[PDB]
Amino acid sequence: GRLQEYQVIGRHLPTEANPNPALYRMRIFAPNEVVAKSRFWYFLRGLKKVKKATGEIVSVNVISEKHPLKVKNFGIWLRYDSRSGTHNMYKEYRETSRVAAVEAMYADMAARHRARFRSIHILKVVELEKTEDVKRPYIKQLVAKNLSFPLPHRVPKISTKKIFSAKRPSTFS
Amino acid sequence: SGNKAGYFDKLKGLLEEYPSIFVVSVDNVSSQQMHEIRKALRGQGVVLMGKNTMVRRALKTFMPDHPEYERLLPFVKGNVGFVFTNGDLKEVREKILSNRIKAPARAGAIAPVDVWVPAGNTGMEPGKTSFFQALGIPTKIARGTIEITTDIKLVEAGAKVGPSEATLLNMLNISPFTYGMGIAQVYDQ
Amino acid sequence: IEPSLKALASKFNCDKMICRKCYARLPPRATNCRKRKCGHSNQLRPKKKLK
Amino acid sequence: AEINVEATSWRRVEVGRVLKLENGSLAAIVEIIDHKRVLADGPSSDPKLATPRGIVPLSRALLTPIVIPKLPRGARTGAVKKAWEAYGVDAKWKETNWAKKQLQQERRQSLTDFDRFKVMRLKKQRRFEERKALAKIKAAA
Amino acid sequence: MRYIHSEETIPVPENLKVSIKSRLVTVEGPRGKLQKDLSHIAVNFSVVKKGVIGLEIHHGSRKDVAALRTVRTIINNMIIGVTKGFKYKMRYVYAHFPINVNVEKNAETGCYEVEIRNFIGEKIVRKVVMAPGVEVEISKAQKDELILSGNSLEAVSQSAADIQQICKVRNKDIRKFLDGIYVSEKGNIVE
RNA sequence: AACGCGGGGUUAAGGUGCCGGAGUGGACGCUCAUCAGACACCACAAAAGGCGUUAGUACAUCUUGACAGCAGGACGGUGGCCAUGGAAGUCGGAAUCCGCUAAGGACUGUGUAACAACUCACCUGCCGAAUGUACUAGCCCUGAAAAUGGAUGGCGCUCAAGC
Ligand SMILES: [K+]
Ligand SMILES: [K+]
Ligand SMILES: [K+]
Ligand SMILES: [Mg+2]
Ligand SMILES: [Mg+2]
Ligand SMILES: [Mg+2]
Ligand SMILES: [Mg+2]
Ligand SMILES: [Mg+2]
Ligand SMILES: [Mg+2]
Ligand SMILES: [Mg+2]
Ligand SMILES: [Mg+2]
Ligand SMILES: [Mg+2]
Ligand SMILES: [Zn+2]
Repeated sequence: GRLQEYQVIGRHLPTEANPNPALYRMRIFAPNEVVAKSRFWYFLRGLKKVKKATGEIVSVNVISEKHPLKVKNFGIWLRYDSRSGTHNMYKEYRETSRVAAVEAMYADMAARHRARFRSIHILKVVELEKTEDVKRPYIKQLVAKNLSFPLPHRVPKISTKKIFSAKRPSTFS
Repeated sequence: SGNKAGYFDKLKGLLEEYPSIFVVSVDNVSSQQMHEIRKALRGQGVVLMGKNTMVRRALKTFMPDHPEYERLLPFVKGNVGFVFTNGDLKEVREKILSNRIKAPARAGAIAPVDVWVPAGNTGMEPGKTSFFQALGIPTKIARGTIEITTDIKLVEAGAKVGPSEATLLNMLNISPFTYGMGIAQVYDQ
Repeated sequence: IEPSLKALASKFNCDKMICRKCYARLPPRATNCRKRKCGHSNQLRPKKKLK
Repeated sequence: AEINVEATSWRRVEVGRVLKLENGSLAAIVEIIDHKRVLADGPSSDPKLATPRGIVPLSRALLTPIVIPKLPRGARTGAVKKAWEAYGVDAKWKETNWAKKQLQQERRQSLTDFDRFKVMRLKKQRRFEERKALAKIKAAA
Repeated sequence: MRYIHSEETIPVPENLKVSIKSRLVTVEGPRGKLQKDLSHIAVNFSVVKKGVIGLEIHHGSRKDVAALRTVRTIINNMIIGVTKGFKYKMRYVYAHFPINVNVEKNAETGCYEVEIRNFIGEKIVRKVVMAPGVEVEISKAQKDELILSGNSLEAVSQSAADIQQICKVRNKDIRKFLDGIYVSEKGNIVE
């Protein structure tokens, strides 16, 4: 519930030498619409010669997942900055929505590469339709046939306020 | 990979052009046995094979060139070849069985059948009596020749052979290791 | 010494590698030193032969 | 050959396993996501035992000894409901010791002050017969 | 990256029996009894078939999984020793001073003792005590040979290493002075 | 964040295992150090390395059977044209053919005065899914030596009470 995917459409301000300017559309992941629009101008400034003071926003809409109850495999392309230089990566995730996949990606990059939110560009998010499109071995073991496994050494849940138990707890639940 | 590509068209053309397809299992046969059988049957019949074919003949079973090709799929196991010829099954029954070789021991090879040296005179120089005394086999120097008066068993059947015994068997020119082309079922005949 | 026994004894104190950083005696086919004080270095040389 | 092995034997997470959640609800596993999350739903007629369709974290669930046979992977709510009632999940869950413990706990928490007085007096009358019987067997040693 | 399932198997001959209880392994056979304690490893044992033992590790790390094959080999050696036994051989190597070895069987403790004399012409006398269950013997098939045999590979190997490590040359070039007692052959009592 | 004397409510910077008012709170990962680490100013550490572990980039091989191990084979001109008491691939000077196959050189190495043998390259029995090389940057490790007994504030902490 931290992120949502938005559609943002923007335009250069019309002038007499060019009425009816072109329209550009981007897909932005953001926690709210105030930072969705700020993110839009950031990316457009890097591609076209437009600013916020010489343009305007046309439309903002929320894109919802079409089947948020079906398990899917996702692939993501991204570009990030390390302490010296920039690099490209491709990672994979398994969940039920595009928003869930992006949230897991941001946590994963912070843990394994110490990359902050401010140094990551998302290039493309694609749902992998065929089971033959899975590349990473940590996903392949999850799409194996006839999967099943037990849960050994499970610690029982005990109220914090209850100190001084009178029996030795078990771990076979 | 060019030879392997050439092998594909070679197998595909040859199996169709030769209705008589034979199966031969050849395991541990020296180079000269193939060379002599190839020259002898260079005029008539072609002998050729290679690595095992699990889909190469499936490429032939895909079209109904021969419906029997799909009945030969489980037969191939390994190191088994095919024979193409224009002759008859009776004449090829023992045409490829000729020129059986006699292979010596490999210093520890298992002899399936028990071997025993017959009593008699060897007829060689007794200067190599160190070989016999190393194993402690009684030998007699008669007329400047080595003779074994009493029969001495060499090795129990199915038991390995020591290097000294293997050298003796090599110089005795007697061994039970005879190598030839083994036969296999052909076209469920 | 009989030649076979000379080979047998030489296996334990002649055929070795030596770490160029800490002089450790290492197996003949090694690629990294097994000692931590040099950081498992990979600069190895053979043990000198006696001629 | 004699082999004598004594070790553990756990219940496995699998398609068809029935879970029990924190608030006494039940659900059946239809799809495995990770080693920590599972997609499940329970289409039960009893409003106290039914749960919607969604993802459950395994840390907040317990594995019951009930497994629905031949439940297809990824089956929808209609197919699960048909298999749920054909097998008789509600009847099987009522015969377990977990259910009986829950029922006993509910009854004791619903006692009023007058009920608490009467349960004390009724226990004494049963206790009187217990002491007489225990004295008889112990005296005979 | 954790692996959901890793497994190994162990076949068992019809001449022996195996018991597992709280990760304590007991192997019983025609030549004696052996025990091993494996309570430092988190593993699950099971009976796969009529004469096959199974080993499993669930949700294991790369470091944790490496110990699965190790446990399999250790128990497998336990079965081999109880049914066939182990047998090491050692050889005397010297240039000038002959090495004298005397072996005696102690009575109070039931162990074997080995004494070494005249090593590079030294006056000191070396003594080593073998582990219980390990038997020593001077060879008669050839000269300057020792033979160690027993049921436990761990016991036989460590005792043989004790003899080899006690005879060392100090303050000399060991590429030139090669005297000592060294292991030369490893095998089984039967076959 | 700026100040008269008091009562009630809410917060800032900073905190919530104990000293100590308030979570042994929730989610996903990384780390095992015989010198771990633990919060701006601030009370220090570098060049250079690791087949420790984790993620990534590029190229190449492989169910027409790849890497490992074991097992078998390893042919004519041709002892090449030349050297020669002797050199047959292997003192030495100088090129590199086809038949035979799926397959062996007018040869890598050991070896003979020279042969031979053993090879080896190379191919083939067995096996059943991956494998090889070079790079990028996270935590940990090496690099890391001073004088009274001692300081993440202390105690202590390891799916943390560390990042
Ligand atoms: K916690
Ligand atoms: K690294
Ligand atoms: K502090
Ligand atoms: Mg000196
Ligand atoms: Mg106040
Ligand atoms: Mg906190
Ligand atoms: Mg407090
Ligand atoms: Mg560095
Ligand atoms: Mg290979
Ligand atoms: Mg202080
Ligand atoms: Mg604290
Ligand atoms: Mg934290
Ligand atoms: Zn070193």
